[PDB]
Amino acid sequence: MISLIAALAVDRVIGPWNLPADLAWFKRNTLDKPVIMGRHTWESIGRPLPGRKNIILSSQPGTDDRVTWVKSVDEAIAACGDVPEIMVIGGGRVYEQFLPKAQKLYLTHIDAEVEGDTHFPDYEPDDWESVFSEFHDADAQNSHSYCFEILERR
Ligand SMILES: [Cl-]
Ligand SMILES: [Cl-]
Ligand SMILES: [Cl-]
Repeated sequence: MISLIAALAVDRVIGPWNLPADLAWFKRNTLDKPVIMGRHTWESIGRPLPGRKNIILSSQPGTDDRVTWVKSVDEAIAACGDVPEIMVIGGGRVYEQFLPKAQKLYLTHIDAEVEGDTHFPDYEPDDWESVFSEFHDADAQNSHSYCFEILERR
């Protein structure tokens, strides 16, 4: 099953905030699963995320034997093997091209106004069912209130 995970400020902007809570949610959901990423998230991460196979969806070749470089969506998939779930962690372009094959979304809705270049693709309500939502306040550690939600494609 293909699943997307993303943190969204208002307007579903993905790109400011300091959310340790969002990061332990991200970790708990991708640990021990393949994670499909875009070349820029790669360069911004800079090294393999531990505990996951890293597969990079890029047009030019890789320069890193530590991960899997894939030229397309179907090769992404194929590179993953026989696992119950594949996590799409981002790009905007990546999320856009995987949406149509996704069955689950894991979103962090951060109450925060921002001016960014990228958006999460628009998913359609009559298409997903919200099976989970959990609301949190800003705190000693997390600068903004946030909510965790999971949607399954109905
Ligand atoms: Cl760990
Ligand atoms: Cl949300
Ligand atoms: Cl919500």
